[PDB]
Formats: sequence, C-alpha cells, structure tokens
Amino acid sequence: MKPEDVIKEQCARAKVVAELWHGFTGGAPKAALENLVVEFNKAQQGRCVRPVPQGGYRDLSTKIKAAFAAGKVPTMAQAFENNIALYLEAKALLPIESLGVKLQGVNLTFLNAVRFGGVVYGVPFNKSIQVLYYNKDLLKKHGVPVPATLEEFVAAAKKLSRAEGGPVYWFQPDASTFAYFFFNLGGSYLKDGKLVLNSKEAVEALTLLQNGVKEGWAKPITSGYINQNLGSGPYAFSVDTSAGYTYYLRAAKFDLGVATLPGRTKGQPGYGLVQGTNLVVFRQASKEEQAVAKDFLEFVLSPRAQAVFATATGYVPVTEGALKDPVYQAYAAENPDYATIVRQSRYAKFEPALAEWEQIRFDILGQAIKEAILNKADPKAALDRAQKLAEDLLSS
Ligand SMILES: Nc1nc2c(ncn2[C@@H]2O[C@H](COP(=O)(O)O[C@H]3[C@@H](O)[C@H](n4ccc(=O)[nH]c4=O)O[C@@H]3CO)[C@H]3CC(O)(O)C[C@H]32)c(=O)[nH]1
Ligand SMILES: [Cl-]
Ligand code: NA
Repeated sequence: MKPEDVIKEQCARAKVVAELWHGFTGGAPKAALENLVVEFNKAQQGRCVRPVPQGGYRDLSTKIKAAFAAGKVPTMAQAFENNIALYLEAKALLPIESLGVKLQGVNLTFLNAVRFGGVVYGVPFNKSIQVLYYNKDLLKKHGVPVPATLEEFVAAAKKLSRAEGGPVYWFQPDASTFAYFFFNLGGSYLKDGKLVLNSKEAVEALTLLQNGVKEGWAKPITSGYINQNLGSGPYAFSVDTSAGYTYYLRAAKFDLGVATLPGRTKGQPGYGLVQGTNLVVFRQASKEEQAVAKDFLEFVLSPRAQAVFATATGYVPVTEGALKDPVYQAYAAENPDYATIVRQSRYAKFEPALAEWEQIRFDILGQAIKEAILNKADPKAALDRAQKLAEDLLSS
C-alpha cells in the first residue's frame, strides 16, 4: 500500500476531481508530491486532487499542447516560465489572484518570474537552484578547500584530475550547465529585447567547457544523470539542480558535500539557474475544480507543506513562512545542506520566458553545446548556427 493507491481510493469516492499533470518520474520528488496530495485529499469531503504523471517535463508540455487541441486540459499542471508564456498566447490560464490565493510571503525571486503584464499566472511549487555538489572525501584526501571562485574551481579541478588520473568535474553538455558558466562570465540572453545565443560571453563559456574536456579536468556525461554515473572514475564536483540532492545521496559511495556555487569573487556566490516548476490553473476547468485548485494552492504554499516538500527533495522552500516552520528548522539544525540550498537560492537567474524557449533550449542551444563538447565543433561556429536557427524559429 503506497500513496498512489491511497489517492486512487480517495478519487473513486470524490464527486469533483481536479487533475494535476506533472513531470515527476519517480524518486523523492514524486513520493513527496504524492504525500502532499494524500494529506490534502484527507481534509476534503467529496473533492480530491488526482496527480497524473505525464513522463518528464518535455513529455508534459507535449501532452498539454495535445490536450488543448483535444479540448481536454487538466485543472492544474506544472509549468516552466516559458511554458506559461506559451499557454498565455492561447489565453488558457486563469490569473491566480482571481481564485483569491494569497501570495504575500512568496519569495519575490519566484513570484516576479510568474508575473506577465503585472499579473501572476503561476504558483511557485517545486523551484530548484543549481548548487556545487562535491566529494568531501576526495577534497579532504588532497587538502583542497571547497572552491569559492571560478578561478579556484578550475585550479581545483586541474589539481585533483592530475592527482586521481581522470577528469573530476562532471557535467551534462546541456543548456542548464552552460547557463552556470554563461551567467557567471557576465552573459545575458536578451540584448535590447533580442535573443542572442552567440555573444562573446556564450563563446567564452562554451570554450571554457570544451577546453576543460581537452585539458583532462572536465568529464562529459552523455548517458543519464550525473548521479547515475557515480562510481566509475574519480568524481570531485558537479554543478547541478538542488532537486538532485536525494538522487546523489542514494548513489554516492563517498561523503557527499553541498556548497554554494563558485562566483567571480569571494564577495558573492555564483548565480545558479532556477529550474523546477510553477503550478498553473486552466480556464477550461469547472468552477468546482478551480475551487479545489484554490484550496490545493493555499495548502502547497503553507509553511508546513513547503517545509516537508523542501526537506524531502532539495527543492527551495518558496515562502518566508516555510523557513520559520519548526519541521524545517529541525531538519536544517541536523543537516546544513538545507541552509546551503536556501543561501544559494538568493543568487538566482532565469532563462528567457519566451514561448519558443523550450524548443530552443533543447533542440537548438542544447544541440550547439553537444556539437562543441562531443564533436569538437568550434564554439563560435556552433553558437553562430544556434543563433541563425533561433532567429528562423522566432520569425516563422
Ligand atoms: N521541459 C523543460 N525542461 C526544462 C526547462 N528549463 C529547464 N528544464 C529542465 O529542468 C530540469 C531540472 O528540473 P528540476 O525540477 O530542478 O530537477 C528535476 C530533475 O532534473 C531531477 N532529477 C531526476 C532524476 C535524477 O536521477 N536526477 C535528477 O537530478 O529531479 C527533478 C525531478 O525529476 C533540467 C534537467 C533537464 O530535464 O535535463 C532539463 C532541465 C524548460 O523550459 N522546459
Ligand atoms: Cl573506481
Ligand atoms: Na554505479
């Protein structure tokens, strides 16, 4: 008997069912979402939220587009900020303050990102930040301090790769990893409102990663998550989502560390990319389904729900009230990694909120990064190609 089974029974006895389409495939994120929905459904009479896994986030956005063409949308779904911009073109989303959900106390980093034309269209729910994961044992073995600067981080990667005979900074050749280096070399994606993928800082960021591969300190991870590759070869560092935390803990045969990101100087951590999702509410939903969603959104923003979800997963608590919750404070008192995730969350940058950004980040930018890293494409050539494909897509 698992939470998916409890929910099936809850929804069988409900007159009103609000479907919540998500991209959690398993692990602690899926279990923590199901536990929240079980607790919510217990407090209802004749109403329930039914979580529906749609595969990953890419599959979820595909399924939502198909659902619009079919006229069969769920009540709620997870959405990135760019997915919100796309659904607003279709006038598909209900303004959250029209349901009367109170948003006071939501982190303005997250709430500003869901505001379009001054109107809030999503509820931050599962919001992640990049952190520096590291191998405490391996850095201890060689007396290497946790690097606080990008210059320190490259030096440490070089030193430890030479010592252990293989590349110890592991990375996915993807848009998320590129964003870390790009933003911390002073990059910006929007130049006077135009999307630019081929700026000098983009070229510098991709060149830094390609050079790290060539110099023997950076290891491209081509199959699976970094946490699914641990155990083969020496590992010192990765720059990866906070929502990876439980996956790294389950996989690591070494003592896992979590640090803030290396920055240009010791005066501030590096910026991390904010990922994970908001909850949106579809206009097509019934008034009765929308009233379940209102309740469910006030519940997800409650300090206890945030405290339990964040401590279960490594997601960033999205409210001030969550950090004052005793369950959150008890976990943080025993495990400094929670406070590290919160500190890092203060130094946060977003990708562009363009309707076309999901296609661009994977199929255009992500492909240019893979060409340069995996096929030794010249960085500037690869990003020049990415710029022209993005401009053609944005024109079309
Ligand atoms: N569709 C679409 N996806 C986007 C967009 N912007 C960014 N991303 C993706 O957000 C993932 C980060 O979201 P986050 O919720 O922080 O982390 C996820 C999982 O990544 C992570 N996970 C799962 C299994 C595992 O072994 N290890 C692990 O870390 O846990 C969470 C739940 O699955 C990145 C990863 C990516 O999927 O490859 C592409 C990136 C967008 O605009 N659209
Ligand atoms: Cl080994
Ligand atoms: Na393994």
